[PDB]
Amino acid sequence: SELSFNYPNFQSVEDITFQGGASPRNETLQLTPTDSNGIPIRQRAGHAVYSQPFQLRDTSFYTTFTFVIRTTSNSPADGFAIFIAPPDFPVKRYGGYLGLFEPNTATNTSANKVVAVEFDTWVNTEWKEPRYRHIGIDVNSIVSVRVTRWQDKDVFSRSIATAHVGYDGISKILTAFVTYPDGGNYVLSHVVDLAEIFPGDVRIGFSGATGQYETQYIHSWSFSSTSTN
Ligand SMILES: *[C@H]1O[C@H](CO)[C@H](O)[C@H](O)[C@H]1NC(C)=O
Ligand SMILES: [Ca+2]
Ligand SMILES: [Ca+2]
Repeated sequence: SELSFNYPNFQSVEDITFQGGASPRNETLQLTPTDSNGIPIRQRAGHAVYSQPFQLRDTSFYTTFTFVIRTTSNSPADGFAIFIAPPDFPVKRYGGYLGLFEPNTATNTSANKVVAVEFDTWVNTEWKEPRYRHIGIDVNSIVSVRVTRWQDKDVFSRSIATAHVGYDGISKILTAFVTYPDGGNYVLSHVVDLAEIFPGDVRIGFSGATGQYETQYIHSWSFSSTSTN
């Protein structure tokens, strides 16, 4: 179906739903909570999602957002993701589950219905993932179906980075481009039929988790979807 929205900043959150530890702060979406001294709270997850459901049958979309990873040490955890799931998808487990999965089914593709582009700051040993920080496409599992190295210079840049995520409903391809000002660029694509996974309504949004020593912020976000008939 057709949907568009545009948040150049978040001084309005009229159509954003906050769950778990996410909240609106300083004109941004703050995905995990900080204490009254500004210190990242361990072992929390949060979601900030566009509140209106849409459908993926016969649909393409384009979305872009800007984000900042704020770290307070060289060992930040866990990262965040932009995700699509059903409208009643709740905040799930903190830590390396990124607010998207739970321990007993996190690698079981038959037990999950969620697609995401993840920005993963902590190399987990509890499941298979690369030995470096990485950006990944996830389809119904915390073990990414496509993954690439995310350079530490960019992770720790303090820069406002830009993501572009697009879904071609004809070819059934999900693509992320991530760019850093005077830094790295990243390209990831995967063939996946999102209408087959999600035959009814979905919501799109963000999920962040700690971990430790990290806070994730979304500074702007826009979206457009269009029919492919
Ligand atoms: C355990 O804690 C580290 C931080 O010390 C990371 O958050 C990691 O993701 C955690 N492991 C799991 C399985 O969540
Ligand atoms: Ca990962
Ligand atoms: Ca991880």
